[PDB]
Amino acid sequence: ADQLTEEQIAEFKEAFSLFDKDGDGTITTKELGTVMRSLGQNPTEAELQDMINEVDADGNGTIDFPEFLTMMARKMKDTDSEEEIREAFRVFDKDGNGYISAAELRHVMTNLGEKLTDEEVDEMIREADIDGDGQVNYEEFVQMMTAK
Ligand SMILES: NCCCCCCNS(=O)(=O)c1cccc2c(Cl)cccc12
Ligand SMILES: NCCCCCCNS(=O)(=O)c1cccc2c(Cl)cccc12
Ligand SMILES: [Ca+2]
Ligand SMILES: [Ca+2]
Ligand SMILES: [Ca+2]
Ligand SMILES: [Ca+2]
Repeated sequence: ADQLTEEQIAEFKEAFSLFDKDGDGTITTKELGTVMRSLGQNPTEAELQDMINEVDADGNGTIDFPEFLTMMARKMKDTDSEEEIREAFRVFDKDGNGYISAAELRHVMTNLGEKLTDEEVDEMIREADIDGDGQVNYEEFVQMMTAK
């Protein structure tokens, strides 16, 4: 069905090196500490150890390369891809940001051959903006069009 590409593994390899900040090869609680404090978090060495227990299937207090890739190579996120929401995002995203804005929608309805006033477009993006609000993304379009 789908063909995996070495590109994915390279992605997990870039994040791995970004975490280890001491040339070690293994991610400890100290290195990870600076990994969460340099991004946007201020937890502690104790709570951190707890977040490491789930990323440790041996009992060593650290993570290796086969555990970091086997954990993030499975799921990590959710990006449904169907022939329906695929063409839709391809026609609503002509700038590149990869997001549908109330403005673009206005220029898309007039091109197809219809006539919607700014009031109709803004109200539309609002009914589909359940988690974005102000902007829409892939997931939103997949959960706004399909619904029992
Ligand atoms: N979670 C968003 C902020 C960080 C983004 C980069 C890291 N992304 S992550 O949160 O998936 C992640 C990466 C590497 C080690 C982790 C350990 Cl030891 C525990 C929990 C998550 C970990
Ligand atoms: N290959 C299948 C393509 C299916 C396209 C369906 C388009 N369905 S739609 O015209 O109702 C529509 C288009 C673009 C954005 C929308 C937002 Cl943000 C909210 C509500 C409706 C939206
Ligand atoms: Ca190290
Ligand atoms: Ca381990
Ligand atoms: Ca766009
Ligand atoms: Ca939204």
